[PDB]
Amino acid sequence: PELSDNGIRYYQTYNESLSLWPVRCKSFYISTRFGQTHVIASGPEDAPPLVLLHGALFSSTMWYPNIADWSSKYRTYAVDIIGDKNKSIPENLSGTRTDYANWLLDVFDNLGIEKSHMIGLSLGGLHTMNFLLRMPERVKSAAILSPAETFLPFHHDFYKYALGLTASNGVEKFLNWMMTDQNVLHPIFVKQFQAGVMWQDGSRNPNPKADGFPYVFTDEELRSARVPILLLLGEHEVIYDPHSALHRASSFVPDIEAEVIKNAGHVLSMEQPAYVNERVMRFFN
Ligand SMILES: O=C(O)COCCO
Repeated sequence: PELSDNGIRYYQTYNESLSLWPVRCKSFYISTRFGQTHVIASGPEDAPPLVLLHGALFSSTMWYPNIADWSSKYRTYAVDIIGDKNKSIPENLSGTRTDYANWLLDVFDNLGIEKSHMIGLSLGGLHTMNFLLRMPERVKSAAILSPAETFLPFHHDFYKYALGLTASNGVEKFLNWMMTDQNVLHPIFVKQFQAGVMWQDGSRNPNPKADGFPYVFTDEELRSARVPILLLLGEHEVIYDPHSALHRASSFVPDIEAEVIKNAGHVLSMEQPAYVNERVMRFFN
Protein backbone atom coordinates (compact mmCIF):
# COMPACT_ATOMS: atom_id res chain seq x y z
CA PRO A 1 0.00 0.00 0.00
CA GLU A 2 0.84 3.72 -0.20
CA LEU A 3 -1.96 6.22 0.46
CA SER A 4 -1.11 9.72 1.70
CA ASP A 5 -2.73 11.13 4.87
CA ASN A 6 -5.17 13.00 2.55
CA GLY A 7 -5.89 9.73 0.74
CA ILE A 8 -6.69 7.94 4.01
CA ARG A 9 -9.00 10.79 4.96
CA TYR A 10 -10.78 10.55 1.60
CA TYR A 11 -11.23 6.79 1.99
CA GLN A 12 -12.71 7.31 5.47
CA THR A 13 -15.20 9.91 4.17
CA TYR A 14 -16.15 7.58 1.29
CA ASN A 15 -16.95 4.84 3.82
CA GLU A 16 -19.00 7.26 5.90
CA SER A 17 -21.04 8.28 2.82
CA LEU A 18 -21.87 4.59 2.27
CA SER A 19 -23.92 4.71 5.49
CA LEU A 20 -26.37 6.86 3.46
CA TRP A 21 -27.10 3.74 1.35
CA PRO A 22 -30.60 2.62 2.43
CA VAL A 23 -30.28 -0.96 1.16
CA ARG A 24 -27.92 -3.92 1.70
CA CYS A 25 -24.80 -3.61 -0.43
CA LYS A 26 -21.31 -5.04 -0.87
CA SER A 27 -18.12 -3.20 -1.78
CA PHE A 28 -15.54 -5.08 -3.82
CA TYR A 29 -12.81 -4.76 -6.44
CA ILE A 30 -12.70 -5.98 -10.03
CA SER A 31 -9.39 -6.39 -11.84
CA THR A 32 -9.31 -4.69 -15.27
CA ARG A 33 -6.49 -4.07 -17.78
CA PHE A 34 -6.38 -0.51 -16.43
CA GLY A 35 -6.46 -1.38 -12.74
CA GLN A 36 -8.55 -2.35 -9.73
CA THR A 37 -12.06 -0.98 -10.05
CA HIS A 38 -14.31 -0.41 -7.05
CA VAL A 39 -17.91 -1.59 -7.28
CA ILE A 40 -20.92 -1.38 -4.97
CA ALA A 41 -23.58 -4.06 -5.66
CA SER A 42 -27.19 -3.94 -4.48
CA GLY A 43 -30.44 -5.72 -5.40
CA PRO A 44 -31.50 -9.33 -6.06
CA GLU A 45 -28.65 -11.46 -7.39
CA ASP A 46 -30.87 -13.01 -10.11
CA ALA A 47 -32.38 -9.69 -11.28
CA PRO A 48 -31.43 -8.03 -14.61
CA PRO A 49 -28.13 -6.12 -14.38
CA LEU A 50 -27.95 -2.32 -14.14
CA VAL A 51 -24.70 -0.36 -14.25
CA LEU A 52 -24.33 3.12 -12.71
CA LEU A 53 -21.58 5.56 -13.64
CA HIS A 54 -21.36 8.61 -11.33
CA GLY A 55 -20.63 12.28 -12.06
CA ALA A 56 -17.09 13.72 -12.00
CA LEU A 57 -15.41 13.90 -8.56
CA PHE A 58 -18.53 12.55 -6.80
CA SER A 59 -17.85 8.75 -6.74
CA SER A 60 -20.41 5.93 -6.69
CA THR A 61 -21.60 7.05 -3.25
CA MET A 62 -23.71 9.77 -4.98
CA TRP A 63 -26.44 7.24 -5.84
CA TYR A 64 -27.90 7.15 -2.31
CA PRO A 65 -31.19 8.90 -3.28
CA ASN A 66 -31.88 6.52 -6.15
CA ILE A 67 -30.55 3.14 -5.14
CA ALA A 68 -33.52 1.93 -3.02
CA ASP A 69 -35.91 2.32 -5.99
CA TRP A 70 -33.55 1.11 -8.75
CA SER A 71 -32.19 -1.74 -6.64
CA SER A 72 -35.68 -3.14 -6.00
CA LYS A 73 -35.92 -4.32 -9.63
CA TYR A 74 -32.33 -4.60 -10.86
CA ARG A 75 -29.06 -6.14 -9.87
CA THR A 76 -27.41 -2.75 -9.66
CA TYR A 77 -23.65 -2.21 -9.88
CA ALA A 78 -22.31 1.25 -9.01
CA VAL A 79 -18.89 1.45 -10.66
CA ASP A 80 -16.17 3.96 -9.65
CA ILE A 81 -14.81 5.45 -12.90
CA ILE A 82 -11.15 4.62 -13.37
CA GLY A 83 -8.84 7.65 -13.01
CA ASP A 84 -11.47 9.84 -11.28
CA LYS A 85 -11.48 10.88 -7.59
CA ASN A 86 -12.84 7.71 -5.94
CA LYS A 87 -11.79 4.20 -4.82
CA SER A 88 -10.75 2.85 -8.25
CA ILE A 89 -6.97 2.59 -8.75
CA PRO A 90 -5.66 3.44 -12.25
CA GLU A 91 -2.70 1.62 -13.77
CA ASN A 92 -1.10 2.40 -17.14
CA LEU A 93 -4.03 4.59 -18.19
CA SER A 94 -3.48 6.81 -21.25
CA GLY A 95 -7.01 8.26 -21.11
CA THR A 96 -8.16 7.65 -24.68
CA ARG A 97 -11.79 6.99 -25.45
CA THR A 98 -10.76 3.56 -26.72
CA ASP A 99 -9.02 2.78 -23.39
CA TYR A 100 -12.05 3.82 -21.36
CA ALA A 101 -14.46 1.66 -23.41
CA ASN A 102 -12.07 -1.32 -23.01
CA TRP A 103 -11.93 -0.61 -19.25
CA LEU A 104 -15.70 -0.84 -19.03
CA LEU A 105 -15.66 -3.92 -21.29
CA ASP A 106 -13.49 -5.64 -18.64
CA VAL A 107 -15.88 -4.59 -15.86
CA PHE A 108 -18.85 -6.04 -17.81
CA ASP A 109 -16.98 -9.28 -18.61
CA ASN A 110 -15.78 -9.67 -15.00
CA LEU A 111 -19.28 -9.17 -13.61
CA GLY A 112 -20.56 -11.75 -16.10
CA ILE A 113 -22.80 -9.23 -17.84
CA GLU A 114 -24.04 -10.01 -21.34
CA LYS A 115 -26.26 -6.98 -21.92
CA SER A 116 -27.00 -4.37 -19.24
CA HIS A 117 -29.04 -1.27 -18.58
CA MET A 118 -26.89 1.75 -17.88
CA ILE A 119 -27.35 5.05 -16.11
CA GLY A 120 -24.64 7.69 -16.17
CA LEU A 121 -24.58 11.26 -14.95
CA SER A 122 -22.04 13.97 -15.94
CA LEU A 123 -18.69 12.20 -16.65
CA GLY A 124 -20.51 8.85 -16.33
CA GLY A 125 -23.02 9.95 -18.99
CA LEU A 126 -20.14 10.63 -21.41
CA HIS A 127 -18.62 7.20 -20.65
CA THR A 128 -22.06 5.72 -21.23
CA MET A 129 -22.48 7.34 -24.65
CA ASN A 130 -18.94 6.39 -25.66
CA PHE A 131 -19.59 2.75 -24.65
CA LEU A 132 -22.99 2.28 -26.28
CA LEU A 133 -21.65 3.70 -29.57
CA ARG A 134 -18.70 1.30 -29.57
CA MET A 135 -20.47 -1.79 -28.18
CA PRO A 136 -24.27 -1.71 -28.77
CA GLU A 137 -24.27 -5.49 -28.33
CA ARG A 138 -23.69 -5.03 -24.56
CA VAL A 139 -26.19 -2.26 -23.76
CA LYS A 140 -29.93 -2.99 -23.50
CA SER A 141 -30.76 0.72 -23.12
CA ALA A 142 -29.13 3.76 -21.49
CA ALA A 143 -30.24 6.73 -19.41
CA ILE A 144 -27.83 9.61 -19.88
CA LEU A 145 -28.21 12.32 -17.27
CA SER A 146 -26.66 15.79 -17.60
CA PRO A 147 -23.75 14.33 -19.65
CA ALA A 148 -20.29 15.90 -19.59
CA GLU A 149 -20.13 17.50 -23.04
CA THR A 150 -21.31 14.66 -25.38
CA PHE A 151 -23.82 16.84 -27.29
CA LEU A 152 -22.40 20.33 -26.67
CA PRO A 153 -19.04 21.65 -25.46
CA PHE A 154 -18.77 23.00 -21.92
CA HIS A 155 -19.51 26.61 -21.17
CA HIS A 156 -16.16 28.16 -20.20
CA ASP A 157 -17.39 28.72 -16.64
CA PHE A 158 -17.26 24.97 -16.06
CA TYR A 159 -13.48 25.01 -16.59
CA LYS A 160 -13.13 27.94 -14.19
CA TYR A 161 -15.26 26.56 -11.33
CA ALA A 162 -13.70 23.11 -11.67
CA LEU A 163 -10.20 24.62 -11.53
CA GLY A 164 -11.18 26.85 -8.60
CA LEU A 165 -12.14 23.87 -6.39
CA THR A 166 -8.65 23.67 -4.82
CA ALA A 167 -8.25 27.40 -4.03
CA SER A 168 -9.76 29.36 -1.06
CA ASN A 169 -13.55 28.74 -0.94
CA GLY A 170 -13.69 26.87 -4.27
CA VAL A 171 -15.88 24.01 -3.06
CA GLU A 172 -18.60 26.38 -1.83
CA LYS A 173 -18.36 28.50 -5.00
CA PHE A 174 -18.67 25.42 -7.23
CA LEU A 175 -21.72 24.05 -5.39
CA ASN A 176 -23.61 27.36 -5.16
CA TRP A 177 -23.04 27.83 -8.88
CA MET A 178 -24.10 24.31 -9.83
CA MET A 179 -27.03 24.04 -7.42
CA THR A 180 -30.00 26.32 -6.70
CA ASP A 181 -29.96 24.66 -3.26
CA GLN A 182 -26.82 22.68 -2.40
CA ASN A 183 -28.56 21.72 0.87
CA VAL A 184 -30.25 18.88 -1.04
CA LEU A 185 -26.83 17.18 -0.74
CA HIS A 186 -26.24 15.33 2.53
CA PRO A 187 -23.56 16.99 4.70
CA ILE A 188 -21.72 13.63 4.88
CA PHE A 189 -21.67 13.40 1.10
CA VAL A 190 -20.35 16.97 0.90
CA LYS A 191 -17.63 16.15 3.46
CA GLN A 192 -16.49 13.37 1.11
CA PHE A 193 -16.55 15.65 -1.92
CA GLN A 194 -14.42 18.18 0.00
CA ALA A 195 -11.96 15.47 1.11
CA GLY A 196 -11.70 14.36 -2.51
CA VAL A 197 -10.77 17.89 -3.60
CA MET A 198 -8.17 18.11 -0.80
CA TRP A 199 -6.64 14.78 -1.93
CA GLN A 200 -4.24 16.02 -4.59
CA ASP A 201 -1.09 13.90 -4.17
CA GLY A 202 -2.58 10.63 -5.46
CA SER A 203 -2.97 9.35 -9.02
CA ARG A 204 -2.14 11.98 -11.64
CA ASN A 205 -5.07 12.81 -13.93
CA PRO A 206 -4.38 12.46 -17.67
CA ASN A 207 -3.92 15.84 -19.37
CA PRO A 208 -7.03 16.65 -21.48
CA LYS A 209 -6.30 15.63 -25.09
CA ALA A 210 -8.20 15.50 -28.38
CA ASP A 211 -8.51 11.68 -28.32
CA GLY A 212 -9.75 11.56 -24.72
CA PHE A 213 -12.43 13.07 -22.51
CA PRO A 214 -14.22 15.41 -22.51
CA TYR A 215 -15.56 14.90 -26.02
CA VAL A 216 -18.40 16.13 -28.25
CA PHE A 217 -19.61 13.42 -30.62
CA THR A 218 -19.81 14.29 -34.31
CA ASP A 219 -23.09 14.44 -36.24
CA GLU A 220 -22.24 11.11 -37.85
CA GLU A 221 -21.34 9.50 -34.50
CA LEU A 222 -24.69 10.53 -33.02
CA ARG A 223 -26.61 9.27 -36.10
CA SER A 224 -24.89 5.92 -35.61
CA ALA A 225 -26.51 5.19 -32.19
CA ARG A 226 -28.20 1.74 -32.18
CA VAL A 227 -29.21 1.58 -28.50
CA PRO A 228 -32.31 3.24 -26.99
CA ILE A 229 -31.38 6.37 -25.04
CA LEU A 230 -33.23 8.38 -22.42
CA LEU A 231 -31.68 11.82 -22.12
CA LEU A 232 -32.53 13.78 -18.98
CA LEU A 233 -31.35 17.36 -18.58
CA GLY A 234 -32.14 19.94 -15.87
CA GLU A 235 -33.74 23.35 -16.53
CA HIS A 236 -31.18 24.96 -14.21
CA GLU A 237 -28.19 23.30 -15.94
CA VAL A 238 -25.03 25.46 -15.93
CA ILE A 239 -22.41 23.37 -17.79
CA TYR A 240 -24.11 24.19 -21.12
CA ASP A 241 -27.55 25.27 -22.33
CA PRO A 242 -29.82 22.30 -21.65
CA HIS A 243 -32.30 23.22 -24.39
CA SER A 244 -29.51 23.59 -26.92
CA ALA A 245 -28.27 20.14 -25.75
CA LEU A 246 -31.72 18.58 -26.17
CA HIS A 247 -31.99 20.14 -29.64
CA ARG A 248 -28.76 18.63 -30.90
CA ALA A 249 -29.36 15.21 -29.30
CA SER A 250 -32.91 15.02 -30.68
CA SER A 251 -31.75 16.14 -34.15
CA PHE A 252 -29.34 13.19 -34.68
CA VAL A 253 -29.82 10.27 -32.22
CA PRO A 254 -32.24 7.79 -33.86
CA ASP A 255 -33.83 6.24 -30.80
CA ILE A 256 -34.08 8.94 -28.15
CA GLU A 257 -36.49 10.10 -25.46
CA ALA A 258 -35.16 13.46 -24.27
CA GLU A 259 -36.52 16.00 -21.78
CA VAL A 260 -35.58 19.03 -19.73
CA ILE A 261 -36.77 18.49 -16.17
CA LYS A 262 -38.31 21.19 -13.97
CA ASN A 263 -36.76 22.42 -10.73
CA ALA A 264 -33.45 20.63 -11.27
CA GLY A 265 -30.04 21.46 -12.67
CA HIS A 266 -26.93 19.43 -13.31
CA VAL A 267 -27.14 17.01 -10.41
CA LEU A 268 -30.74 16.19 -11.21
CA SER A 269 -30.67 12.68 -9.67
CA MET A 270 -30.03 14.29 -6.25
CA GLU A 271 -32.36 17.28 -6.66
CA GLN A 272 -35.36 15.45 -8.03
CA PRO A 273 -34.96 11.79 -6.96
CA ALA A 274 -38.70 10.97 -6.79
CA TYR A 275 -39.26 12.09 -10.39
CA VAL A 276 -35.94 10.87 -11.78
CA ASN A 277 -36.22 7.45 -10.11
CA GLU A 278 -39.67 6.71 -11.64
CA ARG A 279 -38.82 8.26 -15.01
CA VAL A 280 -35.77 6.05 -15.52
CA MET A 281 -37.67 2.96 -14.38
CA ARG A 282 -40.53 3.72 -16.76
CA PHE A 283 -38.06 4.00 -19.64
CA PHE A 284 -36.36 0.67 -18.83
CA ASN A 285 -39.73 -1.11 -18.44
O1 LIG B 1 -19.14 17.98 -12.61
C1 LIG B 1 -18.76 17.69 -11.45
O2 LIG B 1 -19.51 17.10 -10.64
C2 LIG B 1 -17.36 18.06 -11.03
O3 LIG B 1 -16.54 18.18 -12.18
C3 LIG B 1 -15.47 19.10 -12.04
C4 LIG B 1 -14.24 18.51 -12.73
O4 LIG B 1 -13.04 18.88 -12.02
